[PDB]
Amino acid sequence: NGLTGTGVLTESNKKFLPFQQFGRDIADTTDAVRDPQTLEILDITPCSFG
Amino acid sequence: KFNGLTVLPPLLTDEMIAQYTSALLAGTITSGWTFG
Ligand SMILES: *[C@@H]1O[C@H](CO)[C@@H](O[C@@H]2O[C@H](CO)[C@@H](O)[C@H](O)[C@H]2NC(C)=O)[C@H](O)[C@H]1NC(C)=O
Repeated sequence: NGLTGTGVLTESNKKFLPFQQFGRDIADTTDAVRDPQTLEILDITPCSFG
Repeated sequence: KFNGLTVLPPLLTDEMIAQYTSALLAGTITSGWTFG
């Protein structure tokens, strides 16, 4: 829904208040997005590199 | 911790350093300055 990024999706146990869209921790690093269809919180992990 | 940068682990683990310190301490208890 307009927020683009790259990574791997997974399930998350964090709980959102009924009005937020997506969370973050620091420095504009998205860490939790909820799909509008399911209203379930997901989680984003950067793809492995090295 | 992964945003475009990496952190490398140390070559010497903590256990090896503890073992070196124990060896030094036992040596200085028993022999003194002779083992240097
Ligand atoms: C999207 O919205 C639809 C409603 O149009 C949801 O469909 C309902 O889902 C609940 C939960 O399983 C059911 O109890 C209802 O019977 C469903 N109603 C209809 C008309 O389908 C749907 O669950 C929502 N999410 C997705 C992913 O489709």
